[PDB]
Amino acid sequence: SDVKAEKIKNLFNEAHTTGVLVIQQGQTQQSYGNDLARASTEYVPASTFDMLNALIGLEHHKATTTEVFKWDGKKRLFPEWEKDMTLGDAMKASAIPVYQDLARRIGLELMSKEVKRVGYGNADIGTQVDNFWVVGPLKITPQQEAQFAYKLANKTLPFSQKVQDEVQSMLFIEEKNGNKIYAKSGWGWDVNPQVGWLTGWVVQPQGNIVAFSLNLEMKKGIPSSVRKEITYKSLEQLGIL
Ligand SMILES: *C(=O)[C@@H]([C@@H]1NC(C(=O)O)=C(S[C@@H]2CN[C@H](CNS(N)(=O)=O)C2)[C@@H]1C)[C@@H](C)O
Repeated sequence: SDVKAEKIKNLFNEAHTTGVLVIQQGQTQQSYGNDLARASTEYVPASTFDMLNALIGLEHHKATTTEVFKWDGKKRLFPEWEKDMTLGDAMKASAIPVYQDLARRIGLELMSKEVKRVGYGNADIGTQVDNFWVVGPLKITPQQEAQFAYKLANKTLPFSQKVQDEVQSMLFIEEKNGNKIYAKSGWGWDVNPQVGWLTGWVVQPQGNIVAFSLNLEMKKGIPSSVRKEITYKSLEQLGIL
């Protein structure tokens, strides 16, 4: 237990940054890493907000799981985004232009109501429906992200079963040794310091759900791939994977 925690602390150290990993099983959360105080600190959710954006958009018939969001031909931050996408394609790619489109369809009034009804982080979306989850004012703690993931995994969020099922399917990564992994990454590259997320859950073979939220400082020039590496190795050290 002490030896498991020390090994996870050293994963963050050897990436030359500070980070926390929150684990939820049942109604119990545990924090690991080299800055445990991050667990209860508010950060912009960045692309992790896509999960709630998708729930709200599908619940209120603003979009479907099959409709294609056409690329308008304008240069995007990543060349990989420069293509026609479904919501699920955009979830996997974290293609924010698709989720900005969806946010505008929802509109500020409905988005504010739904974020408050769910109780997501500080539940403050300010005045711009297509600019609140990357540079503020919306903030959320890793503890709150892990709790949100656990509820989505169990379909106990206050949305239809149908829409929670559809958003789970968008977040599915892989089955590994009988374990099903669901995850959304985030990188708030435009706040100082920068924030990196990986929020999701494991379904273990007998059906036990282990929710997690990794939150770390995205140092200048840090490999974006390190968020997934630290998460998977940490879950392995904990005997979750
Ligand atoms: C959302 O937070 C942000 C997205 N999110 C991500 C992200 O990966 O979390 C990016 S980076 C872009 C998409 N994924 C590629 C990196 N994959 S990996 N395996 O980590 O190396 C490149 C982007 C900044 C929105 C707000 O832009």
